[PDB]
Amino acid sequence: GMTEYKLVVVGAGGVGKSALTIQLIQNHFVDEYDPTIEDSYRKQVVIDGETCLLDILDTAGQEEYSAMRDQYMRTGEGFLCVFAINNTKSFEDIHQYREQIKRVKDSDDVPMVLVGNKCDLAARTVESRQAQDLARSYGIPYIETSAKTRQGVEDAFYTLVREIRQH
Amino acid sequence: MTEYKLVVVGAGGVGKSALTIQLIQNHFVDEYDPTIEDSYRKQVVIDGETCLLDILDTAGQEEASAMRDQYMRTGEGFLCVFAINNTKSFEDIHQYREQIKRVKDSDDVPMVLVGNKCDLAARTVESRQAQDLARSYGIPYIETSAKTRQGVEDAFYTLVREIRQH
Amino acid sequence: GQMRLPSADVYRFAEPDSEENIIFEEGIPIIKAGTVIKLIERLTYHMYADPNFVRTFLTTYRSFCKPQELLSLIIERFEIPEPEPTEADRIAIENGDQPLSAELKRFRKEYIQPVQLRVLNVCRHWVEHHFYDFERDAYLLQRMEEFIGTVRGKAMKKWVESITKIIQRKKIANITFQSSPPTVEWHISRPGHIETFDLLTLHPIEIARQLTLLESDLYRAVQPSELVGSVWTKEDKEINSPNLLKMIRHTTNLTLWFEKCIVETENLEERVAVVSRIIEILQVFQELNNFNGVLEVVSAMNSSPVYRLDHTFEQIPSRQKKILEEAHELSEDHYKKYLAKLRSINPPCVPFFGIYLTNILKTEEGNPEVLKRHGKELINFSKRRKVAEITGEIQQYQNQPYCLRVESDIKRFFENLNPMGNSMEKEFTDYLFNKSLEIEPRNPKPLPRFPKKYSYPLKSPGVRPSNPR
Ligand SMILES: Nc1nc2c(ncn2[C@@H]2O[C@H](COP(=O)(O)OP(=O)(O)NP(=O)(O)O)[C@@H](O)[C@H]2O)c(=O)[nH]1
Ligand SMILES: CCCNS(=O)(=O)c1ccc(F)cc1C
Ligand SMILES: [Mg+2]
Ligand code: NA
Repeated sequence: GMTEYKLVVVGAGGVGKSALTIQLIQNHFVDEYDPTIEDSYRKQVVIDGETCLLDILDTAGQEEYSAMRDQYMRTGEGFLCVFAINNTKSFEDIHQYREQIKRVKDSDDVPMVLVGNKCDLAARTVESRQAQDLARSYGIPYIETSAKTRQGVEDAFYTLVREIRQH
Repeated sequence: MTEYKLVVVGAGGVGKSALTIQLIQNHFVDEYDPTIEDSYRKQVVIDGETCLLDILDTAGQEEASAMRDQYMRTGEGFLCVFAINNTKSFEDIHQYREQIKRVKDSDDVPMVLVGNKCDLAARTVESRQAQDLARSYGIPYIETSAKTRQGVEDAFYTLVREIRQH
Repeated sequence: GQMRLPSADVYRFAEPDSEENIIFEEGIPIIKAGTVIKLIERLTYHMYADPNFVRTFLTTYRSFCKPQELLSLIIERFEIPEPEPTEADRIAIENGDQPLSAELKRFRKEYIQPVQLRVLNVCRHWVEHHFYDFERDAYLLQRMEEFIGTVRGKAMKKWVESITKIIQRKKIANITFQSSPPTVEWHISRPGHIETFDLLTLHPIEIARQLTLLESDLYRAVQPSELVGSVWTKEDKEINSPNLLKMIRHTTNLTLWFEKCIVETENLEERVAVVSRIIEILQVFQELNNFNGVLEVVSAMNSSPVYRLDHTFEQIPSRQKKILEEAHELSEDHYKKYLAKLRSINPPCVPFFGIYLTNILKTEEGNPEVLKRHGKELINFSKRRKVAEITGEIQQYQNQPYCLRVESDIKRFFENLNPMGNSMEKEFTDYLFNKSLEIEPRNPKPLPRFPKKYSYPLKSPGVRPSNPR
């Protein structure tokens, strides 16, 4: 039947990464979540008129299990590489996440998008021009998202699906 | 996984808490800290079936005697514990039996009669007297030691079997 | 009729329930949201006990109430005014007779004594199971000692004296089994010869047993204080979650050690023996319900340096590939089969902690702290209940001890394992991958041959236990 896309969210812990998938999968309009629920990470969507199923792996909270990253990553067809716009270290981590994805998938051209996440009102330290320049150097899209208003969230995931479709 | 609600009742000091903690943690508690109300959970395979035991450990001190209906309503089976070196605790058993029957409005509540502290030589309640009482209730009688673990799994898992067959 | 209550002007916990102060979920009620006053009222309710709620509340309350404020509120709850004499009592006293005091006696028996006892049960659970509040705030402990030590009157006396002693014991602060543990097993390395200990020289059964004891102890040491508030992900994680981090770092180090043992064995035949031995260890982990250990092996075999070693896995016996495949299937589809297996086995077990961490974090990030109703902000207690359901599951598997004997030297060997040495993580994992490329080059580069490195027999003793008299 319909295509299923296995998407994997990667990025530094402690800076609101989990809000991206929660806001997507959520009852968009009721701020509530039970992650233990069978298929709290599967969502049927219509992208450019084509219905598909998103299966999203977000291991947020398990960042210290660093030797499990390879196995988790290999499950994915496309990757959201997420940093927080008020945490420069999480932005500097992006290069190594991308290198690890390329190694695990054994490909120099893996569908991925760079996501800059605004997780609170603390001052931004990564300007959008810096992140656009990084994404352009990698040949991938850049999407900014809000962890509170849901802005950018659909764009991040739909853009990644388009990268998979056009691979 | 089927869930079973077990309640441990009996006079103060007979070893309800020590029995429960021995079952849950494989540890014998030497202190006598009177319980108000404690609850424990245990996943265990019994007769090849996995279940989840919710164990309510209740107060035996007489000062809490007006607070029992609320836990007897929730329980599905009751361990009725006395100590074999304490005749008064054995005489208290029938008061718990009758209150459980009244609250649950039933003559057929899953129960096991437990004679605890069987590691102690100085017994004052003979096994025959307790067995006679158990037969009059239609329930098994199991002697236990929270100190040595003798009979402990048998008492709790027999109660599970009686809830299962109820 | 119901008992009359003190005026809400003199006793705040007698205010009537309303949707402005408490909301229930759709046979005791389950609270969705409420003011802190209403939560404490129901925590200590006169009509029923709620031991689950006591655990839930004491595990999670610091997200909405400070410890000092909680103590003030439960002391306020405890201090219940008694009603005045009724008209019948008045008339008796006016005639020089003793009043029956029926309403007063009922209120003491059915309201004051149950509420006061349930306040003391909160104090007892607080000191016994959440003592870190008092370790971190000595003045809070002084206030608790003073409160308990000045409760008067004989109805509460047994529990007041008990709680006083429990506190004093907690300030200065043994297992029995259904059988004997099995005999410790030895292979090439003999007892006391710690300098020869290694993956292939220790007995694979005993490697799995001693790692299971170690990993069980690490699992059992993690307290809910290290989890609530997602504190293991925050800047002070080393302060707030040290036992959790020690547990995870052990798991990571063992996984990396397995990878290092594999890729530093350059001879193909020897490396097959190494991989085969690790799968045997995985088989014993499975028999012991050590799921953390199972996934340590699975993570190593699916790491980038090991996953690509096609020439090595080609020589692994089919039965061992099947064992590894069925272990890997536990993690597939968001751990579907793992979760079902964990809920089916007979403990003791060692759960994999990572799923709990993700579920606690997402529950806390995905639900609001408060619900706004009728212009009021109510504490969203359903969110805290969901977190405490997870910490309760964790605790349930922390109770059962393993009936296995510690071998102090093997224990020390695995405690001191340090595969990365002084290297940083990227440097080390690049080293492992470059070794993988050296020992099995990318096609079409030819497969080289390498000399043997082990001077002792590679044949496994197997993983079925032996039993001399
Ligand atoms: N020798 C021996 N002592 C036991 C045994 N079970 C309990 N005790 C001891 O008896 C005392 C009371 O035990 P405890 O479990 O607190 O009794 P309880 O019935 O829960 N008391 P309460 O109703 O007040 O909560 C403790 O000192 C305990 O060590 C047993 O099987 N053998
Ligand atoms: C496609 C997933 C393979 N992961 S596995 O089941 O662990 C496995 C199974 C057999 C094998 F020879 C090597 C590995 C690594
Ligand atoms: Mg007790
Ligand atoms: Na920064």
